Amino acid sequence: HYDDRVSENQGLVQTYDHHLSSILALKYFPDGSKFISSSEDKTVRIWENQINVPIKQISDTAQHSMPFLNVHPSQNYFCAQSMDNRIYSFSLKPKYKRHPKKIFKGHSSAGYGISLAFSGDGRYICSGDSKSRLFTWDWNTSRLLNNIKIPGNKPITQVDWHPQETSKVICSGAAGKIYVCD
Amino acid sequence: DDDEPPLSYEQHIENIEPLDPINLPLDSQDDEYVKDWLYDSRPLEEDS
Amino acid sequence: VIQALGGIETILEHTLFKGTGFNSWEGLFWEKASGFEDSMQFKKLTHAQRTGLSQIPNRRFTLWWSPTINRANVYVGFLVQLDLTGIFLHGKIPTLKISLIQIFRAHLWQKIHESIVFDICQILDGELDVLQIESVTKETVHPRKSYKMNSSAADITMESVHEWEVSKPSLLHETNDSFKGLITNKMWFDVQLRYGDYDSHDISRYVRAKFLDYTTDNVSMYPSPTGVMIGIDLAYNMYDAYGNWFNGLKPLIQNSMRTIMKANPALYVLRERIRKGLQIYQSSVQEPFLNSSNYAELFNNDIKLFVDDTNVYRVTVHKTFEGNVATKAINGCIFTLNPKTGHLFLKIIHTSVWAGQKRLSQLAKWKTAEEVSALVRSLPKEEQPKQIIVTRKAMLDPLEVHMLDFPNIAIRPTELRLPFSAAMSIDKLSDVVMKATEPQMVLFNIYDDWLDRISSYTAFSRLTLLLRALKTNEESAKMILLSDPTITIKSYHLWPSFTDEQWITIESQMRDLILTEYGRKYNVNISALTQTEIKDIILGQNIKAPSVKRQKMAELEAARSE
Amino acid sequence: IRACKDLKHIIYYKFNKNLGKGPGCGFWQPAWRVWLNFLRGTIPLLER
Amino acid sequence: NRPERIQEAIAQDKTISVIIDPSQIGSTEGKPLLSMKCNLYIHEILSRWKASLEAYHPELFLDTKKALFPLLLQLRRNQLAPDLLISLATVLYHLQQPKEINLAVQSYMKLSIGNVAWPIGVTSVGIHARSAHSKIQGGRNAANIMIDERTRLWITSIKRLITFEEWYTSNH
Amino acid sequence: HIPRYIRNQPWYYKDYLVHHRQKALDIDNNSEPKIGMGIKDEFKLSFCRNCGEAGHKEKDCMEKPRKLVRADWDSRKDRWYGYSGKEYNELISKWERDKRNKLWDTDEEIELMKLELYRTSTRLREDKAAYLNDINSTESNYDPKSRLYKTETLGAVDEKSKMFRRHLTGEGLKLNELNQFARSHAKEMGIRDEIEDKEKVQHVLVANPTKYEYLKKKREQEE
Amino acid sequence: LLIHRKGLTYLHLDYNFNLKPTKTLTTKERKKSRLGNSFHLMRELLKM
RNA sequence: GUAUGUCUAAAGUUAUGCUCUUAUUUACUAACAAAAUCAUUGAACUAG
Ligand SMILES: O=P(O)(O)O[C@H]1[C@H](OP(=O)(O)O)[C@@H](OP(=O)(O)O)[C@H](OP(=O)(O)O)[C@@H](OP(=O)(O)O)[C@H]1OP(=O)(O)O
Ligand SMILES: [Zn+2]
Repeated sequence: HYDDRVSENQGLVQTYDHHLSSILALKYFPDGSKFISSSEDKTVRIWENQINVPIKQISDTAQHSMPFLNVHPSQNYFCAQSMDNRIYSFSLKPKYKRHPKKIFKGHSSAGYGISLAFSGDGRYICSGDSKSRLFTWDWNTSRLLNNIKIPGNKPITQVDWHPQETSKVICSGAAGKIYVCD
Repeated sequence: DDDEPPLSYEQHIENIEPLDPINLPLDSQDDEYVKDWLYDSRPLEEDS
Repeated sequence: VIQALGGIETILEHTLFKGTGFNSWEGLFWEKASGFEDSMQFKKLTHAQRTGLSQIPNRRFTLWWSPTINRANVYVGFLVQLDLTGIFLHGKIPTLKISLIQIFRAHLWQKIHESIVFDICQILDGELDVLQIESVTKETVHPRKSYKMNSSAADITMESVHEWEVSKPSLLHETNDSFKGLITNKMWFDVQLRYGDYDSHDISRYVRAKFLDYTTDNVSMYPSPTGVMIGIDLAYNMYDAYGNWFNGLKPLIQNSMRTIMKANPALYVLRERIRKGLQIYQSSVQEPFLNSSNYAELFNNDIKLFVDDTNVYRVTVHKTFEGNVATKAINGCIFTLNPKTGHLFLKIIHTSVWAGQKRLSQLAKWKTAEEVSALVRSLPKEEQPKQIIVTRKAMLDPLEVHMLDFPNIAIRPTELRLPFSAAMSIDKLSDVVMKATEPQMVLFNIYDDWLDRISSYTAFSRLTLLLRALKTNEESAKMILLSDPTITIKSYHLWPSFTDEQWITIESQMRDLILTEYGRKYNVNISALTQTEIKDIILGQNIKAPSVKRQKMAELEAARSE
Repeated sequence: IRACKDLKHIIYYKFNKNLGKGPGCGFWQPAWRVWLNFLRGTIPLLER
Repeated sequence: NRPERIQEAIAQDKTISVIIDPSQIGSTEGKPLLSMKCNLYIHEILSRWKASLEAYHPELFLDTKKALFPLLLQLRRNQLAPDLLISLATVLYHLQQPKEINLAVQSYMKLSIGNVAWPIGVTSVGIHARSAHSKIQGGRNAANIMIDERTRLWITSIKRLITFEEWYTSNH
Repeated sequence: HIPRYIRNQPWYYKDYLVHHRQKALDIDNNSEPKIGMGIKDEFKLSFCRNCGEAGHKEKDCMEKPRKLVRADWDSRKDRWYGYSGKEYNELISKWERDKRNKLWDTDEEIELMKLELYRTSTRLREDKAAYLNDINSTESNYDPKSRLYKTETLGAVDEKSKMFRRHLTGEGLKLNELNQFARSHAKEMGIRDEIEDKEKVQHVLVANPTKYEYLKKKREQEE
Repeated sequence: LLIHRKGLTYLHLDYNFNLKPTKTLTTKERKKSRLGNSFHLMRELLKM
């Protein structure tokens, strides 16, 4: 943790060290009081700003490592792309338990750091796919509504949904070119 | 001492003149036959 | 059977009794009904942990008879020196070994040696003109010298202004030494510690033997062939000296060794540890603990510090991969407060302190004592505290050992249960402690600026109410403190900038929260209690303590008066 | 070890008849023999 | 010529000011100037204690000067190690500010004890020996207050100076 | 209390424990540190065919064949038993023979002028332990346990309970007097003690510190 | 040389043939450095 | 508290109904914790 205003030690104001393997993803809470972290150690941890103590630890026998993290527009839940080709969801309120029903399945992502995004209104969730496609699911029922094929025949690791447009999404990956879907 | 390394014979012992051994003073007449050789390392070794 | 064994005298000669310093054999009341193993037998323990509890009483028994169990007159037995001590075990006896290790733990043997050496140095430092000493030098001996039992070195060397007419080597109490003849300009002192046994405990022959052996030995060690060999037998509380004497030195060493043996605190620590190892106790308290009856002494002009270890070792619990829950250490702090000025020396105990260590509950007490010692050494003599108030019994022994380097600092226990543990409820202190990235000392005035308007005892009482309230119910106490959003807590402050008129209302709300929750929890009618009982509730006075009895009489005598 | 203790007993009481207690008996030949015979049997054991 | 060089040095000493700057603290190139500036500010404090000797602990002044002598000598010679100079300079800097006495005392605690995990260390505190205990024994890894008795003497004299500056600034 | 089997005295004997008081070890004053017992290297004092002297046979003779004695484990093991200075005299003669056989640098001067002048152990050498001042006396002021150094200036012994009480100084007196003030105020306001009044909590000093301090500060101007 | 070939550098053999650890050993180091009677008997003979 | 196991991540470059908010119940785990009746004493101590 750095604070560019501080010149001491180049601004390194805090170090979090409870993870045991390479960090995979980082994501702040919308209010910036806490942040989420994922690691190759197969655990997810929640931290208070500048305090080297994880307030929550998310780990399970069947839980795979989560290469990507994002927060739902409502600020009530966060989602994690998992190596088991699934997307899980977790509450953003104390104890942060895993949501037993909001699980999105269908795409392929094992072996790739594939990002996931939410529609501007939070009505939908979407993600890339290792076989050059863009999946999209309904946020309420988690039902897969579409899987658009993206040119280039390469993994589409980058996906983002426009914060104001009703349906414009951008994606890219190993093909190099950036594509817009609508 | 446990920390003291064994002394070098040629540097610390070989040059010091040895002290007297335990030799009971023999009588010139009562020990005439033994006096000249009793305390040798191998008494009479050279006497054929 | 007592008569057949030769009476109490003969029986006790086989025991460690003389080393305990206990006054009389009559007071030898063994606490046959309490001990650690008695507290442990009910707990959730594994079969291994239960079988291991029997070692404790066996250790006590072995320690009591240790002078006989480790006697020198044995049929066979290679001498094995016990680590960090000058004790030799004539055989491998694990139960004895471990009990002796428990007594000499925290490097006590080396501390005793240095303490006595410093005492002799400090005495000689005042006799420069009387004894015609040009200078006194405390030698930079090898770190293990105090338990190097086959050779030695001078601990102290003194240079004369002119020269001294020294007698032949003689015992400390030998009368009429001839000072004529031998003359020397440099004299040395060597303090030898030993641990006698039932066969070998004649300290006089020991000191003579050490003096003659080390002076005649071919080793280059002493700066001159003239000096004094001082010997102390730790197992038998015996002392003697042998060496050259000059006019006036012998009487001085006789008087000083008698005083050092009686008053030196390191030897006292050794005696108390032996008694603890035996579970024998004597009521030897000369000054009363800090109590609700004498707490006004806190505000005396003498410098004093409260020390609280409660937050030194702190842990968070998390689920392990195996399915258990593991404790992980987090940042802690040592609460050191001067109640007169309000200066709080908050030592942040960063997690890196515990890296790779186990048995942290124990190590944290030693860490607290070590940081207190570092703080004291960081203060100039005129600023060092005259007394340190130990809020928890667990800290007494570690601090007593670490304070052997500061023999003028009185250690004072307390009968109070002061709420300093609730200091981590103060948002600013919690923040500073939890965000620290390295070991650090942070200073705060726990009274902020109240001292410009109220007395120190008033500030301490206000602080006590705020802390005891936070300890009683943190959320409702915080609700009281933050009841008005206009009263901003300034920077460089811990509490809101209330005026004293507002402080009276805050104190009333805190007081009521504390007393109503106490009355509810214990079903005590606060209205029936006496003024002193209410005081004892806010201060947390131990109701079982004798001071409550004596204070009751100190007021019922007035109830007789008029 | 017992043999040497026994030898010391018989040796000292012969040696000290009109001398009393204290160091000075240097008749090491019998105990020395005891240890040489110990080595005779210890040799094959330690070699193996 | 000893008196000539001495008077020239006592004169040259006045060509620089004692005011410390937070950016100068820790400058490798400016280290000699900061070291001299620190020595000079210490002398300034001592001159004010000399000016108030009969009102504030006269018996301690002599011992304080005798203890500060090795520090001042090393500062003149720029021999004081970088870490020690940075700490000392931080103390004197806070001491020069209008009302930062507590910050000066915190910086002094950083100078004396510092950030070492075990300022003094502990040896065999229990009956269960472990290899890890060798680390916490301290020794060479101890705090600055443990380097040697001369260092403790001058460091605590600096503390005594902070206490004097507090007394002086409050009465005057 | 002492058990019956200790208190009871064997018939052959006849203090209540006199049979066990015979008491080197002193079971009655075991707290006193003991000086060494001193060194006493004491010594005591048919015709033989070989030497003529009577009392031994030929084989036991100390004369070559022809034609004082020593008086505790430590005593027996002392390798210096019977020593009379020989080894130390030799050492001293050797040392006596070898004895007979054989500025400031401007920086220091400028600093001394400006000052008007002319690992390691934790203990401070100049910080003399208080008990070291009492070596020339029999009484002990220093408590080795608490490290308290008793003085008439610091406090006084109560004698009734043998405890030592620190005198009150400065703000300590102020608090003790404020304590008295609140206590009187309790009797004054009528809350008193025997009466189970709810208002009592309002008149406890520690429970109402700022109130009573300001209240005394007020009344002090009226006295 | 035997001690060092086994990697037991944490065991120091004194010049009087005492064998002591130079630090507190881990349980694995203790198990690995558990020398047998042949070594210890040889060492005691060298000590004598 | 152990045995014991695992980790240590640049470079020293090999050529191309079903949920949620939240107040509880129950179980398991915690060498975390000096807990106020029954002249001040469980107290640093227990492991296959
Ligand atoms: O214990 P004691 O009955 O008094 O006998 C001792 C003892 O010999 P033992 O115990 O083996 O019989 C000594 O041996 P250590 O205790 O030292 O092992 C020995 O002295 P040494 O060391 O020279 O062997 C000494 O002999 P001395 O007559 O010279 O005193 C001898 O005494 P006694 O056998 O004459 O009683
Ligand atoms: Zn004869």
